[PDB]
Amino acid sequence: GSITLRGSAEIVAEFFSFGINSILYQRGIYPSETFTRVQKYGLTLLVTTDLELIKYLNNVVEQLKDWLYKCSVQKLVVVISNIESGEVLERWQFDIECDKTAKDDSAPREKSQKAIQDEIRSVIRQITATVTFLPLLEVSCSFDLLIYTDKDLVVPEKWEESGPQFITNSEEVRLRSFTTTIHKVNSMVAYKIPVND
Amino acid sequence: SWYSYPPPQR
Repeated sequence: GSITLRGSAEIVAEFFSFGINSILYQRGIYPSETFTRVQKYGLTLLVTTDLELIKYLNNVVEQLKDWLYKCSVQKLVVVISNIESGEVLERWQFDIECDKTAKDDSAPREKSQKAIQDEIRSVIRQITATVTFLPLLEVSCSFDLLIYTDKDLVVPEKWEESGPQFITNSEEVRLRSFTTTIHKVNSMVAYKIPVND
Repeated sequence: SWYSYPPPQR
């Protein structure tokens, strides 16, 4: 095979799925008895075997490739709001860059794993890290997956074309970023800012 | 142009 994006999409796919899954544990989108802690990217990260979720991310990952990789994927935002009665409280936003000028394609294997390990290391850690930094939390919140494209993005009932909603009042804190000639992944999470009045 | 993905239901 003479693929190109598939390579980056491979890491980017497992990267998002790993970083995302970890988010749910770090956040509390479902019972902890459903996830498994593993050592991927050379470091320890947790994962989940949730079928429903796996089915949610399956469609996302499947189309992420078809709909996103076939239209350029640049950034990703995640809106997490307490379903019980807390509105938007946590919003996990990560940047995704697929293919960064490489018309050559004359280099055996074009994918950075080491630099990846570092990012993914901080990505899995930053999620879990901030949580510990938070004063306890675990609400049956709802999920909102956001995707950032470039050209005209055509969506039916699957997604909602927008994004600027930028929550109502939350602070965004940078955690880490990485840019390679084959792809670039950024990491920054935001949560509801206290002191409303 | 970014997307918005809705959550589950029940």
